Formats: sequence, structure tokens, C-alpha cells
Amino acid sequence: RIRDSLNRLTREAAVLRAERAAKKKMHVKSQELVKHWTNTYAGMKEQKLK
Amino acid sequence: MFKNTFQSGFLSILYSIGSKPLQIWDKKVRNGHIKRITDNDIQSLVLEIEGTNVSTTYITCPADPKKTLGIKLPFLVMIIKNLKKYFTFEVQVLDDKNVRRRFRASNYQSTTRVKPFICTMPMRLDDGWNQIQFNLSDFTRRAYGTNYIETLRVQIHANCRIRRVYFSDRLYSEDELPAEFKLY
Amino acid sequence: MRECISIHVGQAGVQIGNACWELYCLEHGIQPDGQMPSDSFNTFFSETGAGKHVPRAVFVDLEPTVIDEVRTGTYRQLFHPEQLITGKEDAANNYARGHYTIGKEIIDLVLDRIRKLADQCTGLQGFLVFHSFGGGTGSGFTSLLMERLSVDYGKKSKLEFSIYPAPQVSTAVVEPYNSILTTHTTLEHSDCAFMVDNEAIYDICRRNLDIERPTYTNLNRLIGQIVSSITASLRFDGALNVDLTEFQTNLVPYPRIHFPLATYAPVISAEKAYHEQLSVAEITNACFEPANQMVKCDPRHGKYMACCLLYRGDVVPKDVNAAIATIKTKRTIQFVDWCPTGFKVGINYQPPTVVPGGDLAKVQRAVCMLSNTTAIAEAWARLDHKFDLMYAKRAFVHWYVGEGMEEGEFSEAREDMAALEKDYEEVGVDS
Amino acid sequence: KIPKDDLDFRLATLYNHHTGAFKNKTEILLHQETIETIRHWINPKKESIHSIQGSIVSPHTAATNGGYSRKNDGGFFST
Amino acid sequence: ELQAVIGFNGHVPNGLKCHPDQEHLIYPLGCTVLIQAINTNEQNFLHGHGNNVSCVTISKEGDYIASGQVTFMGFKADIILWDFKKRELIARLSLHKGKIEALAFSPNDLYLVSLGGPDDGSVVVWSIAKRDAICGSPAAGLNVGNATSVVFSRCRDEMFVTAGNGTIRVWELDLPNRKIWPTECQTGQMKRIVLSTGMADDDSFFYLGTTTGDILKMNPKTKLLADTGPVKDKFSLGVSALRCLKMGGLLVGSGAGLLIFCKSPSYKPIKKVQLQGGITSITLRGEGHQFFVGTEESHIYRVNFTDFKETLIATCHFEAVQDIVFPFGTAELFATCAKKDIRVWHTMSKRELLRITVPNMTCHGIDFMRDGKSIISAWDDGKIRAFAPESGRLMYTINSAHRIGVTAIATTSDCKRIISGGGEGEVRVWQVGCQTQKLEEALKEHKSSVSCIRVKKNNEECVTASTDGTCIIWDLVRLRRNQMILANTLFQCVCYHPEEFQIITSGTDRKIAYWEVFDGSVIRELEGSLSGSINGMDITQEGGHFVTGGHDHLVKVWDYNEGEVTHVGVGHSGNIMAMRISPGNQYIVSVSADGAILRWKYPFA
Repeated sequence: RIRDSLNRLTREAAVLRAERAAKKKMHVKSQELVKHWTNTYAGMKEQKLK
Repeated sequence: MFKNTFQSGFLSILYSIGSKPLQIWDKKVRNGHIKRITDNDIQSLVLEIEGTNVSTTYITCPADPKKTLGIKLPFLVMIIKNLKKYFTFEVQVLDDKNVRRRFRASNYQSTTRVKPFICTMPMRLDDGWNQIQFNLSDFTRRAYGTNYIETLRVQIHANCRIRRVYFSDRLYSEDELPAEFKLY
Repeated sequence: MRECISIHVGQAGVQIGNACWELYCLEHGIQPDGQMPSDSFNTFFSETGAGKHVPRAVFVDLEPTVIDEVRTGTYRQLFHPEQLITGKEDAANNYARGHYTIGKEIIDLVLDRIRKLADQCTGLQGFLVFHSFGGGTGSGFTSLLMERLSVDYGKKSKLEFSIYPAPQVSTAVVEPYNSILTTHTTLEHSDCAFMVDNEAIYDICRRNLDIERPTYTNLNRLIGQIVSSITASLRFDGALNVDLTEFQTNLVPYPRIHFPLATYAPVISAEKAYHEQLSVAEITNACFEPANQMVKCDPRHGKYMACCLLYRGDVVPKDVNAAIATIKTKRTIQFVDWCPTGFKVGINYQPPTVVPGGDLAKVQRAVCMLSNTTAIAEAWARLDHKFDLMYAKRAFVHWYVGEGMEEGEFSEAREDMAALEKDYEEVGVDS
Repeated sequence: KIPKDDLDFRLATLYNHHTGAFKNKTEILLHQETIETIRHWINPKKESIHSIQGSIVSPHTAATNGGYSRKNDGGFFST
Repeated sequence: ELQAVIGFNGHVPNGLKCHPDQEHLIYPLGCTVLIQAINTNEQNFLHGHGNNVSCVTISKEGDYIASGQVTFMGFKADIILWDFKKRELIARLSLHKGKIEALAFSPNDLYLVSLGGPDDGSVVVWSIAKRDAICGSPAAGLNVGNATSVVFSRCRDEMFVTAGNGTIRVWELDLPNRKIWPTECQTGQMKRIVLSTGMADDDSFFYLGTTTGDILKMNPKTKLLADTGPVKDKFSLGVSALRCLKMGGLLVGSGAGLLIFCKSPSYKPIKKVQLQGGITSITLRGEGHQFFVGTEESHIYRVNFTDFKETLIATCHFEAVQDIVFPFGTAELFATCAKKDIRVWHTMSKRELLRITVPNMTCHGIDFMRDGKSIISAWDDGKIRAFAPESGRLMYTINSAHRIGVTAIATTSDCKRIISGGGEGEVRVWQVGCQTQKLEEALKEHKSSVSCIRVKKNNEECVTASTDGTCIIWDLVRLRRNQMILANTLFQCVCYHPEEFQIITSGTDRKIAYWEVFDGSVIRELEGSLSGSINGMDITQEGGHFVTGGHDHLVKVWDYNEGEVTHVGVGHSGNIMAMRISPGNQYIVSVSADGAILRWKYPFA
């Protein structure tokens, strides 16, 4: 416990960094699925502009 | 039963006025009958056992053959009238030697035989209604040497009218007796 | 090992104790049949070698209708089958049925069970009776009881958590007859008397807590929590421990001013606990408001004469001293010359427990207080006016002279309350 | 099982000496080896609807209240 | 495709009537009729009536069937004449008030008779040549009471209205005056509550079964009482079901579940069989030697007339059903819970394997464990129970869980935690153990009821579908809230997407809505059928199929990403409330509220 006490702050920072990265990556992959969907309002506006 | 019960001054079994008087007594009818009919003198209901045979028709207060009622009270008191037909009643006791003795009082004897287990004895009733007060704690002090601890079963055979079979801690007088335990 | 005996006489007593005796089962690990799964239980429950724990309480009612809810409900394996003394016919708002001819039958049985329980406790510390002023059996059976119990045992302490009739609302007609007669008993053969009422617990049940339609199963749980706070130091550990004479000597100055109020401080919902900070300084200050009296009076128009407290939970006494100094500084709270301290504190090291289905949150800090105040004489004035306005035309007195009670004891308890109301102001005046 | 003649004549004789009268030897000694859906569960305590204790539900469908009871001195009263 | 009809309605009298070709059995259901063959060929649920069918009458030849129904106060109620060859709604005959209590046919097929009204009681006579009424009259004795049932003669002209509380009235019908004439059968001192009726073959005597238990024989010619009933063991409850034979041996049945053979001079039980539940229908095959019994608890009994041996052939629930759940890994078992009852089924051969009763309270939700150890259920008595899988043993109960009945219940995958929500809104968590079970913390976000609780594949988060307008996602490892869905729908079903990208909501407002897992941000709304509602969603293991079931009869297969609908919802319009797919992706199973559990095959989406 005392040997690993010297690095207590780095794991605390690493967990926040990992959770923020995973959340934002989930947002981006769901945006990929949303942009591949076809019955959206703005996508229908783009097809009507076409 | 009756171990945890307080067992104070007057403890009662088998009131004739009840929704179920004979709920704890086990009855064995054999050339006889049991009912609940009105006496024409005290003018309230009594029980009724009859039969040609004295010995086979009876009711016994512990229904379970193994079980016994533990009553520490000295005197057993009944309210039974005289009918000029044969009639018996029996108890057991327990004494300080941890033995179970007997005391039968039947209508048709003249010899009391002091004996190890069964001390048969006579009685003589009066002409009308009467109550019987039994004096247990001198019968087992005189006939048997021992003293009184318990009274374990009671059993009454043929040809009587039954109402109010109750235990006592002493001999009460008629004025000292309460309103319900009187006769009339 | 520091035991108590708690009797519940009447209907209201038995129905409060029905809500008292699972809070004790939930403070400890005692599940309802009597088998703890995994001796701070000692004051309330005896233990029996098959694992089975049995209560120390007697339940009496002269009618069998309410005890037969318990006898086949959820708590039938818990109680001993002679802690439950029953009858056939009630007393029916008459004091004479209960204290006289028909009520002299079960008193030998209730005294046998008091003797048979009190003869097995190693250390005996006193009595907690729960009897209703409003009853016909709950106020006559207990007056038949206490006059014989105090001849038998004598010096041990008597505390009664009784139900005072509210000043406006009331649910019977001969309450001014049945209230006045039992205070010929409780002045001489009793040593404390904590009263509560029913309208103010509805008040404090709807304003501090979002309950529409409040009932008796809401009254009886708070009055069970009050007694579990007063019986905390005999069962637990902490900084200052107050025992069942260490407050009941503090609380009775004169031998006829022994009528103190009670107040429980944290009463709040499950939602709005997050928004109040719930500090020692604010829940000490909640005790001294006029809104938070379980008994309907204003203490401001009177004077607190002597007080007490019963803390619990995560307190440290610097906060309590800083609270008490502010309470002494304030001027909503007025005192008398003959008690310049006017305080008494116990502590404990245990939080409140949350019975499931109760509408209270898991607060940590908890306060009770128990006040000898002279402003209960106003409520006794309001029930004082009710008596002679019915004895003037001699109403209902045949129902009392029928079941063995003479007429003159109405005048005797009249002048008894007259002397008591003479005593409160004569000991509340300054010198 | 049998270890001798005594336990042969008494281990399984099946001959009451009291009741069997005027018998024979072979009728004395006779052992017994000569002679030879939809399933369901029922709750024990028949409960009652009327004797339940969880709450007293409002007469008005107080999700969208029908006769407005506010909390005394401002705000929602129910749930 | 459509297969495996399960349910039954045997709650109203004489619902079961075999048509005189003795092959197909018709019987009602919650809002329709059903015809079953010997091969269980469900045939032509005949559509209509707008509301619950209650009474069935069949033409003697075997070509027409007519069934009434029940509506609101001051609304009409329509007899419908159907066919038995091309199952076509011929005639809608809608002329009564409130509801229709009884219908009957004439032996020459021209005439039908109808009794209607709990309060506005009247009898009307319909002709089949033109779908109209001939004449009618109040069929209830003023200064007597009301009436229940009617039957024609075999004189094709006189018909009997039967005592509801003691009115027994013969009417004679004459065409040229277009009239029915009331005479009353005077009885000496008897006033019974008559509750069933049948007629002999030669019109000589007709029999009435009463509530007091004694069988009354009548004479329709004398217009007087003909014969009294049994003394010394009158039947226990009311006599509910009386049938005749070609000879003079009447078949009586009493609502305490007793069947007795009976004859006219001495009403003595020559052949008695005690059955399951109260009998309310007897129907006899025209061959004579086999017949059928319909019971109040929905059991159909094929019983041989010779030697009186029975054989149950159809069983189901008898109130509104809710909340099926498959076991994980097994597609062959069902659990179905309803008022007072829980049943464990089969899937393929539709046998019932076990049944567990709470006496008279109400169930709300059922769930399995993640293993096969226990089945938890949530009941309306303020209690949460859990039961042994076989033999129905009660492992545990929880005494005072919520303030109102516990509604939704959920299982954690490590078999340690059970999540409950009920009508109070105090969301509670239960840690189980071998010895005891305890509560940790009460989460009281909500202001209204709780519909469903569904937890993540690896427990970490959950979601509480609720009828407040808010669906919360909670976390498990700490007890606090992450995110709220605030929306304009009284929610019924909230489901996770496989791979946990998004969560989908439904309800009353008919907007199937996909939702972003963060911020509660709405994506899109795809509408329901038309002006119904929706209560049950389903996604398979993969996450491309999407099953939706609701308040009309429509179950809908959907594509996930785009809105593609596939209707096979032609089944029952009793309000479908839950629906699950088998774990083998083979069957889709829906529970219709009026008791009917139906499974279809799996389509590829």
C-alpha cells in the first residue's frame, strides 16, 4: 500500500480521462449512425434541395 | 393442560350453560344417551346421561388418553341430583412418592377397601338436589400415608344430571360462595 | 440488566404498542418470530434457550376485539400467550364499569403477570404505562391498577405516555366526566405523566410532511419513536447517559407539578431532507417553536419551568453548548427564578432507525425534549370549563351511580382539580 | 437374515397365538415372502383486499388532479 | 402467419355450443367468436360487436349463429347474424338499450328472439327473411322483479321468459295481428330465483334450475306449476347449468362444481362427478353419447356420457392478464401472471405445467431470476413475493414494501439484487441473501406510478419507465441519478438497444421514440397505427428486429433503423399489454388482456 501510495494522483486523473474519452466516442459513433439514417428532417431538406 | 393457568380460588370445568360444555371431555356412549334438557326444579338446563349399564357409558375430562389435567386445588365440587338409580364417579391423584392413586365413590357398596391403587368407597345422597364436596387432601393423608400434589383425571358414569363441575381451594359456606356457584 | 415494564391498558394503549413493538424489533436484529439471525436488547426483550426472544409488556382489554387483531396478525409468534389478557364486554366510556364492579375481575390476572415478569428481571427500574384518558377501560382499569401496584412495589418510578383529549375536536360525549375522575388517582399514586394529543400530530403530520389523509397508524409511529428516544440510554452507549431516575428527579420540582410535555425535533419527509442542512443548532431551535408542540398550547404565554433533552446520533457537545447558550439568550422562552439552570442533556452514539413504510428519512442527529411548563394549565382550564356545564343539570350521572359509584366523588375530583389549578399559578408566580 | 431355528419360528411366524385356533405346523410357520397431470400450490392464509395497509389512494386521479387540493400554504399536496 | 390460440371465455353462461355437424366448437372470447376444429384450425375470428360479446345462440339446422354484446349506458347493442359456410356478417340488428341479456332461435329457422336490458327490460322478435323486428313487449313483471333468459318452443310460435327474481311468463305469437301475448305461470307458495332453463323434446315439460338449489319441472300447457324439487340434499350453490336428453334424463350442474345425473320423479344423483370450478354451460353433441361442459374458471371438459369420465381440453386465465416473461436460454416455457394467479406453461404443445394461487389479491409483475432458482413477482397487497420454480413453494415474502401495490420488478444478472417500483414512487432496492433480505436506499424521484424497470446487460445502470412523463436512468454502484427523459407521453414500454447505444419509449400518445442515451435528447418519432395506444416493445438479441404491440388488435414487426412496418395484427382487439420474442428467435408471444396468449412465427426484418 505504501509503495503504491506515491502514484495516487495519476490514477485519479487517468480514470477521469478514460471516462470522458469513452463518453465522447459513444457520442461520435451514434452520430455516425444518425448521419447514415435517411428519414431525418435535415436529410429530407438536403434531398429536397437536391 | 392447566399448567400455565393461574389456578386461583374457584376453578371450573363443564358449566351446563354453554355453547359447548363437553368440548374437552371425551364421551363414550354404550346403551345410553347424552343431551341437554331443562330440569323442572331449578328451571335451567342440565346435562343428562343415562343407560341400563353403569359401567360402559361415561365422559372423561382429559379427552386425550395420554394427557392429564394438572390441578393443584384441594377440593373437587360437583352439582349432581339424586335419582334413586346407580351412579359412580372417579378421580386419580398424584402423591409425593410420584405415584398415581384412585378414589371411586359408588352408590352400591358398604365396604371401603384400603388397597394400593384403588380405594373403593361408598356414598349416600340425600332426597333432592345436592352438591358434593370431596376433601381430597385428607383422603390421601389418611388412607395412604402420603400428602396431596395433583389430581389428574375425572370420569363420571351413568344416571345423573350434571351442571357446574368445579374445583375449590377450601370449603366455602353458602353465604361466602359467590352468586353463580350457588344452586338456586 | 437495566430492565423496564411497559403495560398497555385500553384500546389506544394496545394500538400504540402495536406500533411500538416493531421499532424495537428493527433497532436490534429481532425478526418477528423471535429469532435474531446473526446484550443491548436486554431492557425490552428476555431471551429463551431455543433462540426465542420474548417481550416485556402486558396487554389488557376488557373486550376481545382489538387483542384478537394482534393474536392472528403479524406479531402472534412474538408475544407470550399470557401477555395477552382478554375479556368479553368492554366498559363503554364509563369509568365505573372499569374501576368498579365489572372491572375487578381481570385485575388479579394483570397483577399475576406483572409479578411473574418482575420476579425474573435482574435489575428493575420502573414502569411505562400507555393508557388513554379518552377510554372507558383505558382510564378506569389503570386507576384500579396503580392504586394496588404502588401498594405492592412502592418506590419505583411510574411514567405514563397518555393521550390528552384535544381542545376543539373530540370523539366521545362523557370525556369531561372520565377525564376528571382519574386525576384523583394520578396525583397521589403516580410520579410522571407525559400527555400527547391527536389534533396536533395531524397538524405536524400534514405541514412538515406531505401526507394527505393522516390516521392512527401515523400517530402511533411517532409516539413510538418518542419512547424509543427516551429509552435510549438504558440500551446504548454515549457521552452523557441519563437513567430512569436521572431525569425523573430532574423533572418533578414539587409533588403536584409533575405534568410535562414532549417534543421530537427532526420530523421531515424523504424529499426535502436534501435541502435542509440539518445541524445541531437548527434542530435544537426547532424544539422551541410554538408550531412544534404535540400538545395544543402556546408555551410562550406561559413559562417553561424545568426542561430536559434526550439527544442521539452524531453530535459532539460543543455544538449543544453553543445551542443552549443561544436558547438562554433568546426571549421567546421565559423562565422562573427557582430554576436558573433549566437544562439537562443526555447523549447517545446511535442514529435513528427507519422502519420500512414509514414516511421519515434517515436523519442522523435526533433530539427529544420533555418540558415541565405551567402553560398546560390553559388546556386544563379549557377542559375545566366543560365539567360543571354538565354537572349543573346532573346529566349522565345515572350511568355512573348504576355501576357502583357515588355522586359526591364528582365534587371531590372537582375540588381536586381546583386545588391543582390553584397550585400551578401559585408556583409560577415570581417572588 | 435368520441365524437359527428360534428366529426362524419367530422372526416371521405371522401366527397370533391368541387368535389362531386349532392350527397345524405348516400353518404356524409362514413368513411373508411366501405370500409375496397438472400440479399446483395454494397459499395458506386467504388474504383480504380490504385489510391492506400501504396507503389511501386519492379519489381524484392526482397525476392530473381533479379537485385541486394544494398543500396548505402553497405548493403540491399529493405524492 | 397465425397459430396457437390459447385462451377461452367461459365466464358467461352457455358460451360453448357445438354446431349440429358435431365437428367444430364455437366459443366466445373477449370481443369476438372463435371456431376450433378437431385439428385446432383456428378459423375466422368473426370480427365486430365494438365491445364484449356476452351471449350466443345457434340456428338448429347449423347455418346461422347470433351473438349479442354490451356497451355503455344509453347505447345500442348489436346482434350479428353470421354464417357457418362463408363467415360473413350478414345482418347487424341493433335495437335495444344498454346491453343484450339473451338470444334464442326457433326450430324452423325463420325466427329469433331477444331479451335485453338490466333496467329497460324488453323482449323483441326478429325475422330472418328480412332483418327486422316483428314485435316486442316488456318481458318483466311489474311488482315482481326482472328476467334473465328466453327459449322458444317446438310449436314455432310460443316462447318463454324466465324468472330473474320470480317472474315466469309464457308468450304466444301470432303473425296476422303481429303480436305476442303474455300469460303468467302461477305458482302456489314458491318464489325462487331461477337461474337456468332447458326444454324437453316433445314440448311436454321444460325445466328451471333455481338459486335455492331445487329443480323445477314445468307444464307450458296448463300454465301452472308442475313439479317441485328435491328435499334432503338440494344442491349446494345455485343450479347453474341444466341440459336435456332425447329421453327424460336431465343433466344438472351447480355453480360449486358438481355434476349430477337426474330424473323427474326423484331428483337423485345416479351418476355424480365433482368438477373444477363452477359449471355454467352444458352442450350436448347431436350423436348423444359425448358432451361438453364449460366452467366459470375457463376449463372445457370433454366428458363421456357413458361412465362419466372427464378430460380437460382447454385452460386459461379468467381476468385481465399481464406480463409474460421467457426464461433466458429456453424458448419452451412461459410464465403468465394475473389476478390471484400465476401459471407456468409450455410453449409448443400448450400444456399447463403448474399454477400458484394467492387467494384474492392482484398480481402486477412477474420476473425470473438470471438462473433458474426462483421467480419473483410483485402484487397489489403491498407485497413482493418470490416462489420456487417447481412445486410452488414460497421461498420468501416482503412485508411492507411500498405504500401502494408494487407494480414493476427487475432482476440483476448477478442474482443478488431486485429492483422494485410501485404506485407510490418510492423506488426501492433489495439485497437478497441466503438468510435474510434487506433494503438499502429509497430513491424518490417520481411523482406518479411506475410501469417497467429494465437494467443494463452488465449491471451498472437501469431505467424506470413511468406514467409521470419522466423516465429516469439510475446508476447501480452508487444510488443517485444520471439523466432524465422528460416527454409528452404516459410511458408504457422503454427498451434498451442491443449494444446499448439508445433507448426507446412508447405509450399512450402513440409516438415510438428513439432517444439518445445522453442528455435525453430526442431523435425521431414514428407513429402508432391510428388512434389506439401501445404498451409493449421488444428487440431481439442482434438489434435489427423491433416488435410493437398495443391497444388495438395490431402487433407490428418493425425494422430498427428505418420505419418499416409489417402487420400481422389481425388477432384479438382485447388490449394487448406485453409481448416478448423467444430467445431462439422463433416465436413472438403476446398477451391480450382478455385472456389470450398468442404466438406467431418469426419474420426476418
